[PDB]
Amino acid sequence: NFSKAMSVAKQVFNSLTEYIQGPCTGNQQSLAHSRLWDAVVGFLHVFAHMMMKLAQDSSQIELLKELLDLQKDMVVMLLSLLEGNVVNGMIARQMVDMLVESSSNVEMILK
Repeated sequence: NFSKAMSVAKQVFNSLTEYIQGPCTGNQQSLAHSRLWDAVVGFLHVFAHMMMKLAQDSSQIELLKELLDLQKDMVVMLLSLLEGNVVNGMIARQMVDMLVESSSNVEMILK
């Protein structure tokens, strides 16, 4: 059930990248003024805690692989929102606040 839920989440993140990749400024601006950040904050929290819990066990290696590739597709989506950004841009400043809110969960990932 965890595997299939992540499988769907991979496709939905990959679709969102397609809409913005090749700077589509309007599509990038739309995803800014939306609830995408809330889904981004929530996914980081689940990612961080599931990483450490599943790293421990030797029977969760396969599930940890699914969580690993899913998080890679998510950050690729965040990078796509930054294509063509200017300094002090709307999309970049709103992206900082998301990282500020999820600072604790980012720290657990980086270690």
